[PDB]
Parts: sequence; structure tokens; C-alpha cells
Amino acid sequence: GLMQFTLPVRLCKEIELFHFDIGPFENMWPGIFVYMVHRSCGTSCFELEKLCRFIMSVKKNYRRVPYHNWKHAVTVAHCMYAILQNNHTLFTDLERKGLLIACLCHDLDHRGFSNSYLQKFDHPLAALYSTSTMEQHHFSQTVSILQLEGHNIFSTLSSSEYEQVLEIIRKAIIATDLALYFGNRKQLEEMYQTGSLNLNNQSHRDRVIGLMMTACDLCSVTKLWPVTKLTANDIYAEFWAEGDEMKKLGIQPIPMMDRDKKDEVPQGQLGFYNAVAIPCYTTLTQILPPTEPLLKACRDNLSQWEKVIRGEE
Ligand SMILES: CC(C)(C)c1ncc(Nc2cncnc2)c(C(=O)Nc2cccc(OC(F)(F)F)c2)n1
Ligand SMILES: [Mg+2]
Ligand SMILES: [Zn+2]
Repeated sequence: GLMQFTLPVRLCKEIELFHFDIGPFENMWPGIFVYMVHRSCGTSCFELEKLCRFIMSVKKNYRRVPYHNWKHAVTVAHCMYAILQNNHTLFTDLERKGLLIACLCHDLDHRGFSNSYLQKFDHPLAALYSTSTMEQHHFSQTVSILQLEGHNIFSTLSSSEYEQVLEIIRKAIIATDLALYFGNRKQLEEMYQTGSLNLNNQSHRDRVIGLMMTACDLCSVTKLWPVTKLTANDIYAEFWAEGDEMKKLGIQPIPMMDRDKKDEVPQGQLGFYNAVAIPCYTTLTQILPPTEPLLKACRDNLSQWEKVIRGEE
């Protein structure tokens, strides 16, 4: 009970900031997650023996891919932690429990290929889950691990609290399907502007959690430019591999996934910032004003890509 996780001074201070990088020491990441769980949720939230066994099972079920790896799981969980800590009173106990676990589990068993590639390959998962293919698989993987003997971190919740938390996690993971983000933000924009947004409405909370999940999932665009730029190599490493696999199926991939078209990436990032990233962090700042540093970091990084295209770097 009295066993608190403590980080070195520099991490203890920087972990509270949105632009925190979790560092290259893999063996510190579980402790960084437990630290955030204890401060975000409480030391009572989870049995430490069960939590530690859950964390290491999740880690085992993330693959050795360039981007959709264990580091991403923890990095996304950290963004959620920063949003929850800056929005203390807005979220219930069950939501702070569920969401940190949802983020850690949101890309479980990712092979580094899009829902689109699974469909064109005719992968079994595409037959099992017609839409949001990988995300339904991520939730499936999350339930499987929870049901491993001595892994059920929610055991002390009631039947209805258990069913509520797993429903928060399912919606949260399904919302990381970027295909579902465009309509979710648009609805949230209308609701905010017409002033019909109501956080006591469960359907409206769901949409706001959805947007929070997109913002956490994209948080690599909200880091210091050195972090954002080097993470962008890992992301394009996966895109170009999928491009290669499309060519193998006899399909020219989109320029974004074509390694023969690397020159187009700077402009491709501009579109992504303008079409997805900036809108996402703007709506989020409108609903949750203390999340404004994500929008500011994201705009700084937009400018850095503009500087790449102008040949200044
Ligand atoms: C896996 C998924 C959630 C979809 C994702 N995550 C991070 C991304 N960028 C990133 C940037 N810097 C560092 N780390 C990650 C991109 C991306 O660049 N997506 C992208 C890039 C170009 C065009 C495009 O089309 C779209 F705008 F319609 F989404 C999408 N996509
Ligand atoms: Mg995903
Ligand atoms: Zn992700």
C-alpha cells in the first residue's frame, strides 16, 4: 500500500508536461506508467502485483515494428495522463482508470499495416471485423489479457462498474480508428459552436473521450521538433513497408506509402497537420482549455515542416 513509484527529479518534473518524451530506456517505461496511474487514479485503483503482471503481458503482445510498438502505447498513455491531470475535476474515477489502460492497450498486436491493407490482402481479421478492423482486434486482445489468470486489474469493481469500464475502453480503442475521427470532430464542432455540448450527456462524453483518444494517439506531432522529426521516420518506415506490400499485390500504393516518392513527405505532413492534427487539437482546446499546449506544440511543428519545404532545413 505504502510503496509509491518515484522517478528521478528531471522526469518527475517533465512527465507533468504534454511534450514529455519517455526516453530510450525500455526498462523504465512500466514504472513510468505505474507512476502516472498512481498520481492520475490513486495507489488503491489497482493491486500492484496484478497491475505489474497486466503491464508486462501487454508489452509482450506489442510487436517489434518501427512505430506501432510498446513505446507508442506508453507515449499515448502519457498524453492521456497529462490531459487528465490538467482536467482534475472533469472525469469520474472509472474514466481515469479505464482511459490510461485503454491508451496502453489501444494498438495491441499491431503488425504495422492499415485496415486498408488488411482488406486488399484479404486478411482473416478483415472477414471477422468489416470496419475498424485492427481496432476491434486491439479491444479483443485487451479482453484476452484481462482474462489471463491473475491479470484482472478490475476484479474489485462491481459487475456494473466492470461492464461500464470495459465499455469506456471499447469505445476509446474503436475511436483511435482515424476514419471515425473526421465525423466525430465535426459533430463536436457543431455542438460546441451551437452551444448544445453537454458533459452530463453520455453520448457527448463518449464523443469527447473519442477526440481525447485521437489527440493522445497523434501526440508525436506535439513533441519538441527533434522528437517529432525522428518519430516521423519510424511512421514512414511502416508506411513504405505497406507501400512495398501493396506493389506485391499488384497495386500502386498512394504517394504517402511510396518510398520512391520520399520528396513528397514534407508536403504530405502539411496536409496531415492542416486536415487532421490542428483541427483535432483546436476542438480539444475549445472543450478542454488547459490542453492548449498540445495545439501550440502542434502549430510550432507545422511551422518546422513549412521551414523544411522552404529549404531552411
Ligand atoms: C497511424 C495514424 C494514427 C494514422 C497516424 N499517426 C501518426 C501520423 N503522423 C506522425 C507525424 N509525425 C510523427 N509521428 C507520427 C500519421 C500520418 O502522418 N498520417 C498521414 C500523413 C499524410 C497524409 C494523411 O492522410 C490523411 F491526412 F487523410 F490522414 C495521413 N498517421
Ligand atoms: Mg491504432
Ligand atoms: Zn496508436
